[PDB]
Formats: sequence, structure tokens, C-alpha cells
Amino acid sequence: MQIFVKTLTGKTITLEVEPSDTIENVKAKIQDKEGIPPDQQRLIFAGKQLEDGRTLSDYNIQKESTLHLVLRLRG
Amino acid sequence: PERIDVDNLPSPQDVADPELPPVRATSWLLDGHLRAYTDDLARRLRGEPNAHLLHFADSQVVTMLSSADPDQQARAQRLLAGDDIPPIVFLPINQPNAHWSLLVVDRRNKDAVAAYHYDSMAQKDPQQRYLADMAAYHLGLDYQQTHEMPIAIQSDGYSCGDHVLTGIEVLAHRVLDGTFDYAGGRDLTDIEPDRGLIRDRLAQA
Repeated sequence: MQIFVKTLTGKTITLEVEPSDTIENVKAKIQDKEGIPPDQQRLIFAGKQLEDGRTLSDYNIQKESTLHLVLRLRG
Repeated sequence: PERIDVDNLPSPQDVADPELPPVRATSWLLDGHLRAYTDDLARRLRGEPNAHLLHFADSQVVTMLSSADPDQQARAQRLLAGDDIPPIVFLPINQPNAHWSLLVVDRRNKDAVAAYHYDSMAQKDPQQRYLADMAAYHLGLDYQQTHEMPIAIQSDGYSCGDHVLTGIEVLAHRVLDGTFDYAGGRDLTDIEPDRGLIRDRLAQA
């Protein structure tokens, strides 16, 4: 199943995930596609932040859902 | 079935980050740290005369001004450049995974808007001013008119965030005193940022 991830600069990232996949695993897929380490990613769904140890199914995320990717900006 | 509650969700930038690492003596500051500091500052100034003129912008909203999605950048402009928004705005400018710098916009005179940029790096990067120009450009200003202003030169590679927060606090108290408008009122050559005081604010907030 395909889900969508939207950043605050207007870029949408598309992923090919499984409901049994973990939140940490999804973040590694985003690292592969954009080079962002998982220590900087904050995935948001239905206005809630996802814990790394839960699954996509635990949060009732279905096919073609939209997640928000907010980054931890440093300098 | 198994209905999911979507009654009145916060915008992504206002969702809390419970895993936000604590700040230490040598770590770089994160956007979550900058906002926790300015949220507490706005509370400490509440009720003081002229505090209604200040607005401390979220750094995430500063980046949305350049978003390729037109709805997102429109939301940023409503948040930073509307009729009910205070006229003195403080925009944190982030070079990703590199530097922090401060951009101030003063809109008290609608036919002449002033802009001030503060950069604490010893040898300035042209890319930092470029990002400040994009912000002003997306706010309807002429970036050529932005002033490159003096600020204390950092003597380490981690306290650029401290200079930003200190400059925000120092200038805000000058708006409260009316000294912000004197000659040299927007000069930050003599600030002295304090990592320990910043850590204290974040703890007791």
C-alpha cells in the first residue's frame, strides 16, 4: 500500500509500505529517498506524533493516507 | 469502522514533540528550543506597556514562506503579515544543519518598512543573507533595503542560537523602554549570551 508524506516546504514523498511496518522502518525509507537521518524526522498523523515502536496498523493508517513530516531544525 | 477523531486538529507546526532532547553546555539549539524560549518570553512580557507590538515567529513558519505549495505559503503570510498581527516581527532564519540568524521586520510605517538582519558569524556566508532575502521577498518587501546590522561575534561554533535568543530578548526590552528607537537602538554589538540562563528558562517554563 502507498502512503503520502508532506513536508512544510511543499514536497510530497510517496512510499510503498505494509500495515505491519514499524514507524522506525518507515523513517528509514524516508532516509533512503531524501537523505534525512531518522533522528531529525517527526512524523505526524491526525495531529498526533507517532512513537517509533508502534506499527502503521496501530494508528489505523490505511492505504493512500497522508502523513506530515516536520523536521528538527538545528544550527 | 473504528472511527478516528479529527474534530479540531492542530496544525503540524503546533504539535508537541515529547522526545525533544534537553539542551546542554555545547549542543546546538533546535527550533523546539527556540520556540519554548519565545513562548515563555511572550508570557513574561504580557501586560507590560507596548508588549502588544511584538510577535515572535515560529521558525517552521519562516520556512513555509518559501514553500512550493501555494496554500502553505499563504497560511504563513496570514500568520506573519496580517492586519491583526503585531507590526514588529522577529523571524529566526535557519541555514539547514548549519547556522541560525535573526531578521527583524518593523511595519509601524506602512509606506516605509524597515528590516534588520543580525549574523554572529565571524566571516559571513552569502547563503545566510540569501535566506533572509527570501523571507523578506515573500513578505512583500524589497530585500535590497534590509540592513546588515552589528551583533556580537560568536567565539565558538555552537552559540549562534544563543545570539539569536539573546538579541530577541534584548531588543524586546528596548521596545518596552522606548530605547529601541534611539540612535543605535537596534545595535547589538555589546550583547553577551548566556547558555546557563537559557537552560534555566527552558527548565522552569
